[PDB]
Amino acid sequence: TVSAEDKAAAERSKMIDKNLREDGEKARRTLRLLLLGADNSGKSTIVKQMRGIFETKFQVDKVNFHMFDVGGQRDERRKWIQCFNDVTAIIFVVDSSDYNRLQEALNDFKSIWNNRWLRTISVILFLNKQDLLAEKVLAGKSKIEDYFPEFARYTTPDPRVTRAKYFIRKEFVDISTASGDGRHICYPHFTCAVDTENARRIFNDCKDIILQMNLREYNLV
Amino acid sequence: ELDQLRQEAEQLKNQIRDARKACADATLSQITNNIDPVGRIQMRTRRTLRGHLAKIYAMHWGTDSRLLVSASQDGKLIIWDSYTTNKVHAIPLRSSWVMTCAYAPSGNYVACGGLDNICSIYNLKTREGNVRVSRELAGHTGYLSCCRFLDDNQIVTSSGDTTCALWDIETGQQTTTFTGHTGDVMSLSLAPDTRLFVSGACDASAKLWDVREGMCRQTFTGHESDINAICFFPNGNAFATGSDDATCRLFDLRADQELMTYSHDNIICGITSVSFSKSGRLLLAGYDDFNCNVWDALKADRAGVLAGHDNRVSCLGVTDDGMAVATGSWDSFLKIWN
Amino acid sequence: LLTAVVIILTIAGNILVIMAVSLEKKLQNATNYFLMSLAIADMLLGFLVMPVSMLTILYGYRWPLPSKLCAVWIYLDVLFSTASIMHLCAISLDRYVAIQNPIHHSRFNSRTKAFLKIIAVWTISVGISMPIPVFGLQDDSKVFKEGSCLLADDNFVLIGSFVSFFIPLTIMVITYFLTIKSLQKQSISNEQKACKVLGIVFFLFVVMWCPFFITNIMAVICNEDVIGALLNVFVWIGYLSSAVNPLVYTLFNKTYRSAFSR
Amino acid sequence: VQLVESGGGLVQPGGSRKLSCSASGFAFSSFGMHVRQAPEKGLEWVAYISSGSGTIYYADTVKGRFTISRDDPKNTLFLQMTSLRSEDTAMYYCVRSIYYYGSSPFDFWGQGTTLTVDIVMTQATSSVPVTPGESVSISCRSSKSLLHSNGNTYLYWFLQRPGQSPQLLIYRMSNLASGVPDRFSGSGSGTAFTLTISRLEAEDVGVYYCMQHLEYPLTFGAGTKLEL
Amino acid sequence: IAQARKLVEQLKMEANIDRIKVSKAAADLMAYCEAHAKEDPLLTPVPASENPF
Ligand SMILES: CN(C)CCc1c[nH]c2cccc(O)c12
Repeated sequence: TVSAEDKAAAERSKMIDKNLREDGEKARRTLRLLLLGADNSGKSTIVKQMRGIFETKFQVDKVNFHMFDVGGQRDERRKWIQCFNDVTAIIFVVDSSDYNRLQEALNDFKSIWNNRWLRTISVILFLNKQDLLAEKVLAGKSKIEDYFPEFARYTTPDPRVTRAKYFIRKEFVDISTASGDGRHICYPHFTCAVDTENARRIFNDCKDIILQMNLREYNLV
Repeated sequence: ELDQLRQEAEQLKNQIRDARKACADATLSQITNNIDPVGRIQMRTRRTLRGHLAKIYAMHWGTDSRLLVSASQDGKLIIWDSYTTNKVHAIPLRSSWVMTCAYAPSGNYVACGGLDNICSIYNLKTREGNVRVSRELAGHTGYLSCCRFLDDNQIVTSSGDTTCALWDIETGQQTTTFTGHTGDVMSLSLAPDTRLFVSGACDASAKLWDVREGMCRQTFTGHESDINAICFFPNGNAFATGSDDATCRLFDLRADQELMTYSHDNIICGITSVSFSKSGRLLLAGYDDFNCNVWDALKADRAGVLAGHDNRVSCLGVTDDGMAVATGSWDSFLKIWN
Repeated sequence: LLTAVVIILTIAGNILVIMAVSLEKKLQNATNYFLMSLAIADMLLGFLVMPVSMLTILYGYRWPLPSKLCAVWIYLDVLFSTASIMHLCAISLDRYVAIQNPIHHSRFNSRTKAFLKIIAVWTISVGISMPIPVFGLQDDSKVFKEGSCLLADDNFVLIGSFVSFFIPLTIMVITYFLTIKSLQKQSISNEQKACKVLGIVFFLFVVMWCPFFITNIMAVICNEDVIGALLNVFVWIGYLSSAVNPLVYTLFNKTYRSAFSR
Repeated sequence: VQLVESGGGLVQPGGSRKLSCSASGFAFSSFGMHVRQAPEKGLEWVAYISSGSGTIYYADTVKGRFTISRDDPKNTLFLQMTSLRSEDTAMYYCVRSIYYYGSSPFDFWGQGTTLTVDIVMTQATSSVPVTPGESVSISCRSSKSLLHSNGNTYLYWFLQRPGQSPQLLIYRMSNLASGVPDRFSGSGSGTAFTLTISRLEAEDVGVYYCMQHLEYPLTFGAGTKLEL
Repeated sequence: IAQARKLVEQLKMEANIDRIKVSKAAADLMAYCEAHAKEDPLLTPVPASENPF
């Protein structure tokens, strides 16, 4: 019923299947990360220990992480964002020092958070240049309370640096909490322009994300 | 001076609108009213193709109507034997991010494109008995959205830089660039005669392009949102577009306007792909609701549905002899329907 | 009578869990297949074994007409009870590695691991229950006593419980201690809910099955009439776990709650 | 693409010898490998080793005495022979083949190594007179139909020019092999096959063999020679 | 202004174009579908013998 050449073609297809399965097993080990910083964020610099679409790979605790940055595309990222609907997490980098563009950062983060394709993906938010923020608020030449009414009267949950940092963090955390779904979580981290340990924090947040997925699949939570 | 040019642009658009309106006397629905309906179309999944371990983005039938190539998020291009389900080739891709694949009409080449902004051409038939990259086509500043071979030595592409290009594969440089679109170009369809082609973009407009002259002959605008998919009628005098506005619209080249819209209140999902049957009586559209709808193109009544996919149908393809329909999906399976 | 209620609850709950697993594309993962295996074992327990036990109650614990059914009935009872018990043990063991090492567990998690898990638990259950039809039918005294169907092999009842509900029990309490240690040393609400669910599940399992095994061992190592009357009710307390396992292992999910209400 | 055979020469009867075929310039792992010619006879298929070694076939004549193997990292193919008889004497050829939709099995052959110690395929004419520039037709016949239900007829044509190893002309009765001019054309029906050479030239002289790949053992025609 | 000039030029080229009646176009499409209805295997269910799948 099956000719000799068809039998040989079937053997070839079976070998191809074996190779594909081996490649998928190799690929499943790695955890995939999407990096999205609007501008002036130090997003290329946050993970510096390990060095149309750019990729970088780093390993912590014998776990492979692969981080994608897409510099080729135009400013608006809407169309190709559907591709990264299976990543473990997104890493959003923000320059807390720049107050004028801080609302633009909030709008960008809200757009990513409320995306239909990225509903189930957590975000590891890195607030970069905290040292610049501290220098600016300590100097006091420019105040966010002047432009922003909310910081003018704010109760914290130096002390001025603390009030500014927690207010800026709460700005993003409110957007993350507003959905209230609980299927995905924002992990905010305050980071300086140079930080020895950032891959460690990424690894810890990814471990927590996998743990929450495990608890949801097991029907425990 | 600038206001004068803006006024001229507005008045010319108004004149075009009035002219198209003058050409309209009776609707296609009115004319096709006293024609027998196609009836309930029942299609089953004759074959299911397994081996892609991730989401599938693109499929294209070969001209023999038996070989097809599919592109997936796993980073593999696989050529299938649709009759026996056998895998002919598995091509590793340098970039895992793929958004389009194409099969040369001769069968000796396939093309792949994605977020690396490069259309890569692969030599299927070569001594040493393996697939290799014959030519990497660089020159686009955005992601490759669609590619379609004209010959062994000519391929046309669409891209996220709001531009389409024509390439000479042997030289490797663009020989023509098509620049009229405001948004990203999502889809592309060559005419049967190959002299002309259509493309839909994120500006919610479709443009007719002269392959030789390099100019936009006509522009069509009925969709409210972006056009994800575009297909040319088998006659070559019409085409259909699909959008995330959840409508499908048919446009005529000679009348220069929409002829019909394929919409239902029940459907709110976007159209990912569209295709015509050999006669063109049936217009098949894949949707984000994990199903494909069969439309009566002449009456705009939904004849049937293809419902077998666990995730969204990415790509559609009606084979050249008309026998079968292929549907790839985010569930990582291609199904052949008949 | 509140025994027909028990069998009806068992059958309905396990059927609904199997339907929810099979009809939903979102619930086809490696854990839900093992949960479906648990549901299948509990349904078989509730269909083949429990109504015959109610019939035995209805005749004053006098066996119905076919005498050969006693040994196979004891076989099925012990087999399905052991299958459920080490299914729960495997679930606890899998959750411990899922909590302690989430990344490595996800990397090694596959369909092959789930199939290996299922065949391992069923193979151990088959090995534990192996001697009952070999020797139960070879000697009718080992399965009959005073005209009532019950196993009367002292050595098997003592060791056969030491690898069915005392080594699995030791494994389960050690795993519970290690997991509550791991879950405690915005994301803490999920961990607290998981700890509460684990505690409810573990303590219900212990309180429902341990009384029967404790009095079963006490009936051998040691009153006879009192212990027999206690066993007659504690065996049904244990049977009720087949009607409680689906609800406590599936209803905490909104998908299962929606499916049960469809 | 290249196949070089080593091993051979005089062997006493009943001895043992191992042949080696080393592959260069092609993906040897993807190709299945196979053939001998007695000092004054046509082609006789010996053995097959699939890609990945999952399948092996032998001719009934050599079964139990020949072992075929491949060393994929070294790209070498071998044939261990034992209990060698006088009938074993031949020139052994190393042949590459690949099996997928549209492939061309038996496209490349080695130079071969000389050792000195069922469908019946019929070629009626052993010789055919030929002049340059004139069309010539060579016929082959099969005991049973090579037409298969899938629609393929598994018939092949080879040309062995004087002093050269065989070379594929037509595969599956109608498909012209790569690097072969349009002069050669293959036509046939089930059980009846003809090869027509039109506008004949010098260097088309040689022995034309018809081979079936419908079923194992692979069998050859006796061969028809063209002489100017 | 150069971009606006290019836009107006292409718009003029689009404006000056031959157009036919929508009724004629609909009739032509209906005629094509009527003529090629028999050739279409998807429109009419096909016997299994001639079906490759
Ligand atoms: C009575 N029935 C609830 C079966 C419980 C059981 C599991 N494993 C055993 C081993 C020995 C004696 C037993 O009753 C068991």
